[PDB]
Amino acid sequence: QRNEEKAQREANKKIEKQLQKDKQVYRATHRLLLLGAGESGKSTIVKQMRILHVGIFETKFQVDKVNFHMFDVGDERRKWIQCFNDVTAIIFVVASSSYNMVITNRLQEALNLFKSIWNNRWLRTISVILFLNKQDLLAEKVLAGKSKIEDYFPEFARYTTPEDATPEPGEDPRVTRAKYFIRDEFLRISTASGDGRHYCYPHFTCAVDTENIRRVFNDCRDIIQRMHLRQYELL
Amino acid sequence: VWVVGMGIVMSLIVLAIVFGNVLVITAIAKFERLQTVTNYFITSLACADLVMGLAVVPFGAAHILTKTWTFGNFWCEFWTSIDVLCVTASIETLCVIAVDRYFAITSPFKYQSLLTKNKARVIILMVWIVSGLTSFLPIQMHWYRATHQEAINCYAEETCCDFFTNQAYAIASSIVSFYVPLVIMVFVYSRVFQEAKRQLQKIDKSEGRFHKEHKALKTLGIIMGTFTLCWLPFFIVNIVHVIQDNLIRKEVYILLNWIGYVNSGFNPLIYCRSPDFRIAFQEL
Amino acid sequence: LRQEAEQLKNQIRDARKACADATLSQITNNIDPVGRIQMRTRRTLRGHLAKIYAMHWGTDSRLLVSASQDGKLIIWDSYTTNKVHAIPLRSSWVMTCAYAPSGNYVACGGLDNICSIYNLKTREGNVRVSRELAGHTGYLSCCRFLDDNQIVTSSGDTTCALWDIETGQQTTTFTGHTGDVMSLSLAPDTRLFVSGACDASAKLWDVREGMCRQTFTGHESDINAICFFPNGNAFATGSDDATCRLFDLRADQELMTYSHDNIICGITSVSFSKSGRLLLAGYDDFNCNVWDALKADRAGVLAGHDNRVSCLGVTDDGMAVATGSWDSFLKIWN
Amino acid sequence: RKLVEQLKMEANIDRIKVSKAAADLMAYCEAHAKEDPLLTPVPASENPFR
Ligand SMILES: Nc1nc2c(ncn2[C@@H]2O[C@H](COP(=O)(O)OP(=O)(O)OP(=O)(O)O)[C@@H](O)[C@H]2O)c(=O)[nH]1
Ligand SMILES: CN[C@@H]1CCc2c(ccc(O)c2O)[C@H]1O
Repeated sequence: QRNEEKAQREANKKIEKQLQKDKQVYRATHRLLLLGAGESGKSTIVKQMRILHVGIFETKFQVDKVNFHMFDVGDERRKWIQCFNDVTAIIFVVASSSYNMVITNRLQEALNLFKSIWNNRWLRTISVILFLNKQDLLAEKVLAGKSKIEDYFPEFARYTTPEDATPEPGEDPRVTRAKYFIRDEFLRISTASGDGRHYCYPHFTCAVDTENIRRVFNDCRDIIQRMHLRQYELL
Repeated sequence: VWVVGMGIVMSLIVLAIVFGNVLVITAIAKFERLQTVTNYFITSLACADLVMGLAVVPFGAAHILTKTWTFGNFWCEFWTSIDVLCVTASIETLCVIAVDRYFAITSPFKYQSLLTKNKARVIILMVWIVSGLTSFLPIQMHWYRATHQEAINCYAEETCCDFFTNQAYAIASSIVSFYVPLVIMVFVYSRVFQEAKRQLQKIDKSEGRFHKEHKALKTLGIIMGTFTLCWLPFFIVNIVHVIQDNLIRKEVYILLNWIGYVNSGFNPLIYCRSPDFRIAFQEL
Repeated sequence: LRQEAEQLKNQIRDARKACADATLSQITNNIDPVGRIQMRTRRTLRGHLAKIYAMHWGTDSRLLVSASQDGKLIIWDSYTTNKVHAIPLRSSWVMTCAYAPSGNYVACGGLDNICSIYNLKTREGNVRVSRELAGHTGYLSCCRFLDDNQIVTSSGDTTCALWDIETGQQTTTFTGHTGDVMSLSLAPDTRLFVSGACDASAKLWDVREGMCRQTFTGHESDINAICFFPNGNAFATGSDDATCRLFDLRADQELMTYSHDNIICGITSVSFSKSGRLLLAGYDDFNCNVWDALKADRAGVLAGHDNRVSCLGVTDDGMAVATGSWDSFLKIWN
Repeated sequence: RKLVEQLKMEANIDRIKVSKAAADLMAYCEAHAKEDPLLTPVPASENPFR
């Protein structure tokens, strides 16, 4: 009779009240995705990020009272990538000191993967944060004269350092040329398309660098600010 | 027979104000996609302009055309109270929208936590209450009436409808209605412009080789120019003819007030240019 | 032995062509058309914080379960629109759900490569995980119940398996696909089932024998949905090249195609009617279409959603149609 | 090795004409069209969702 319906409405109110509390946490958190080729250093960045601030691999950390949630999904023909169309940013890790290794060249495989990711039907809004990992190996490779980049890449012969290229403190002129060559090689694909909806942020990363989390925080803040500015047509 | 044409033009003003605001009202409520925090402020502004066009303008047009007031003294006082209420409650919403945008852009991480539906409703209620406290109370309690003999004869006559106030009430109403929101709006939009310029400079410094703040300039300029050019000239004479009498003729006063009126009709064009709004309008 | 394999392939096409007396359209040309079918929304369920990827009706056709990627599993009640349960999930990436024929258990799965079972009808009034099934090496795509103790799951490692809930072990496994498996559907008598893969092929497995029987081809891209005819002697397939096809088990060949030149979007789900006369299929263009099984004539469009449709289901009594989308709203049409 | 033996099983199976299958499906649809609420709308007095 009507006695049963009286208790049924009580169950709805308890559940509906609980959903309100869970909405606040969900709306006040940021999700990130880790991508990259194998043997690049994805887990190495995770270990440093996890320890300092606290199937599938997930990580929770907090910076400046802001909730952050990072997950790693770790195989061509990716069908599951359509789910990650609402994340704040995509973190791309590439080993820049592996141009001479074949498994074609590993760097060329990374470029192909990045180009495939950039021009995707679902990822037409999500920005990309790019980490050029393993810098000291590349510096050591360039410092000694052997296995020149021109041998594996022919465009390196007709490349010169850009005018607005800030050198590293005390770095030799040879390593900077190769570093910025690789950086613009990745940036060309990003600037070739996009229509201003998403941008790419490059960085130079090592295994011992500790300022990575600050870079991620600043880039996320800039991404959100630019999204709001574009929405208000104030850019 | 110039007046007969002057009637024709005015009627278009009344119809345009009513027609423009009703589309904004129906689209927001009918469609659940558009129900956001800022759309509540937009709905409040649209409702205020709707009340303007429905109640205030037609009676003023009738008074201008017939050169007499047939309703009576109580109804003319009520009409003046409604006019002040709806003018005061329409300007103060623009300041709310400006502050909302400032919070959204300057501090994006705390924007989600700071403002919710409850705070938005509280702010809207507070704005409407403050606007009501300025118009109905000082008018119905008879604290604004002047002292000179012409004003006394005007109040005594039941077929005359004019507006006479002393210095204190005119200054207080002007300061509460127009001057205070202006400085806040200017500061807010200057800060937003600086933030946009900084972001554009950073983008240019990042990938300038592979690829100046005109969009932000135009977007801010449209709003500031329209609001100022609409409501600035009126709120100068309003104090000018009160501090020193016998400087401004009446026709100037009515012309400036009616010029300030049309901002109510111009607002929806400015504040409903979103692609979702265009899609909703095309659907209807 | 490469040349030997191709020799048998040519023989199959020879026998298949010999049995094609006439097309399905020619025989059913004199059937009076159904006309125009229009239905209106009766209920709208709210309370999901993110997109919706799964849905399944109950046997009583009154209670249904929905899964979302915000980490929730809400059990509704369509008659009165009241939430009855809300199970928190350990993993926020969920791609499938199911409801027991007896109504006592509910399953789940996703990118964690693990299937989970919850015991609804338990003492002390608290739902808890009853069993976790592990052994797959790819994300789960679908799962269906046979009885209270058996379940069939298909994963993204080109395999399908049959489990035992009491012991949590694989009774048997099915192999042969060269691509990711996307969906499945059991027979009315629960003795056979199909599976649509990403290599543009479908098979017909046998549960008791554990080996493939037939293979059907014809699509030009991935397969995203599958469903049996109410009779049990035919099934329909839905791919992401804007085509639907009706296959036949006994005739062993494609029968009829449901395609339109004005549609260029993919298909996410298909379902039949109570009498097997209408074929409802979702689409990526934010709405759903209703077909005709024997005529390939569109007979109505359901366009009440603000995002893509990801799931679709019809009650056992054939009284309502429930759809889900990426705007976190369910709708019941009648 | 294993692949070549698979098509051997599926090569030798019993098949029937398309016309018989089409007749069977159309007969089933015609027979069961009566008790289909979606094809023939039910009276509003017996509609649970109304
Ligand atoms: N010397 C040196 N080694 C590095 C550096 N960065 C990463 N590595 C090597 O990377 C190894 C671990 O990273 P990976 O091989 O990419 O394995 P992972 O971190 O799990 O990442 P994935 O292989 O993509 O799953 C370590 O043992 C290091 O030897 C670096 O900057 N300097
Ligand atoms: C007759 N119309 C009135 C006159 C004075 C006045 C207006 C609006 C806002 C104010 O703060 C005012 O003092 C006008 O709408």
